[PDB]
Amino acid sequence: EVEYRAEVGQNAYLPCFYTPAAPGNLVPVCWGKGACPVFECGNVVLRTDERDVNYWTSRYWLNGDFRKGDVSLTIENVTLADSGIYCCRIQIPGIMNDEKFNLKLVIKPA
Amino acid sequence: EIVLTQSPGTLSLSPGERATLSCRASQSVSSSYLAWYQQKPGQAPRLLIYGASSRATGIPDRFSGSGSGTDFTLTISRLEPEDFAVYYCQQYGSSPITFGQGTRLEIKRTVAAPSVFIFPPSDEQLKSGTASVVCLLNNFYPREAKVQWKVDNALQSGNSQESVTEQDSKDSTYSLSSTLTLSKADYEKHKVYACEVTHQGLSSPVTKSFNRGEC
Amino acid sequence: QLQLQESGPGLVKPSETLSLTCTVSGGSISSRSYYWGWIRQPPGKGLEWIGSIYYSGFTYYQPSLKSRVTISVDTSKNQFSLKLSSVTAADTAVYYCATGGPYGDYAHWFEPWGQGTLVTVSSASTKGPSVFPLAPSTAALGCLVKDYFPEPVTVSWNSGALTSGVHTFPAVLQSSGLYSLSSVVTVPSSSLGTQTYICNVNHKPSNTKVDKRVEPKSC
Repeated sequence: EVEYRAEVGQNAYLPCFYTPAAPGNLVPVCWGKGACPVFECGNVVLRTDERDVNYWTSRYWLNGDFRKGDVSLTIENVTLADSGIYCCRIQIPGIMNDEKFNLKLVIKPA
Repeated sequence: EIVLTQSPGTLSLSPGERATLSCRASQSVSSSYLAWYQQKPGQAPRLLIYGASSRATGIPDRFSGSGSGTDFTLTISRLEPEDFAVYYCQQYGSSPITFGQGTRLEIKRTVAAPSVFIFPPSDEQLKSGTASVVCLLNNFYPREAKVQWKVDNALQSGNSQESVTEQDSKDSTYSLSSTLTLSKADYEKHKVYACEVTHQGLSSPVTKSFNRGEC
Repeated sequence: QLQLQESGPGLVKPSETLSLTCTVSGGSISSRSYYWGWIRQPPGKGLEWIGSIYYSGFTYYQPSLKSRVTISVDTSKNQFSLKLSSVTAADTAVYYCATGGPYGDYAHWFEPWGQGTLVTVSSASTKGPSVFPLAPSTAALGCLVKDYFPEPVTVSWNSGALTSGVHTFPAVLQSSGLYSLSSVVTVPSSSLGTQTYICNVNHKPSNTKVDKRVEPKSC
């Protein structure tokens, strides 16, 4: 059972990577809370197609080279309420099925 | 794919009664992810219920949804004439998104006999070689009605087409138009044009007629 | 409130491509946790989902149509579009755009919807109607809208100021392959000499508009 752990007040790291097989051109990516559902993400935590209205103040960030397929999620200043399954989902254009990763985050008290 | 089968295909109920509409799925629908829509004539579908049981904003309390697994219902209590519509279910627990084929709900009312009118062809149309004669049956209930065209007492068959409006959302009646099509040559060979209407609200058939060339 | 409006041709030839656009007003087509769908309804039949695109760009399609369907968004114009290639008569339908959201958990119900736009797939040429009077003698009068293709026509009376007692009937398809319909209105028999009754017929596929005044026939 793969679980990713962070301690309260730290930043969590949830790895997520895809093959950038459509070069140069943007690729839909979502992250949400809960296992990946039928389509896209449930309970979306961040956007990758454009910057959110409160971009600067959000705790959710993609700090990797997402251009090169690193869409790993940072969750800043975690609390116990952050524990749960997260969905990372990528749709390379034309693909038969999205690639869907369910990532389990366990926050531990400080 | 998940196939949705609605039953009954048609329903006819009086106002104030309760309608129970069924949607049955070919396999279990995940998470009660079933929605219901109302489609009035000429309009887009309107969402009534989502998630099997949650009412959409603006939808009256008399609409209720329930069910799970493969069997879902829509309940419409205290029916009103404006509830006439085709109702559709939709599942979104798996892709492709699919819809049932609909249940048509008619709202009953007391018997109303049609008012009947006959219209001769216009002189403008006759000049291009064809004559259309129109019989109108206005504001009747139930929908079943018989129109018999007669031309100098000869019963016409095969040379008419008709259509019926959707149920009126306020008075719950129907109206019907029948068009008899003849050549100008045939039209001008005959004199008495008549439409005979049979309907439950008429104790005997009603005939409306004109004589070609008279007013 | 979000409002959606379909636009595009009403007639497409078999093997050519159907293109429709949905213009969204009252809200941004790029708002988080919305999706935007196309659903069609063949005449007299039920509803078929064609596909959806999410605010984030994720697109999903009816599998049987995927090889022929493209859905895309123009955020600059607040529009989303459908292209369906290689159409046949199976693709004749009223096409609706629709939206759903904002969602928390995944969902894919639709509300609101556009108005729907009929697309007929046919090799036949467009033909505008001839409009003939249904003259009176309560009393009834009307207009007979004959020999047009494709559907639809709209009929109003007195530029939309007369709606009481109006009935506009479903069209019938004649053996010629052209449509015909009637629109009627009931009025006071004592009013026929004073008051004016005009039916306004609009057949958008042929850009044909006709205003027909209907009176008792003079004798």
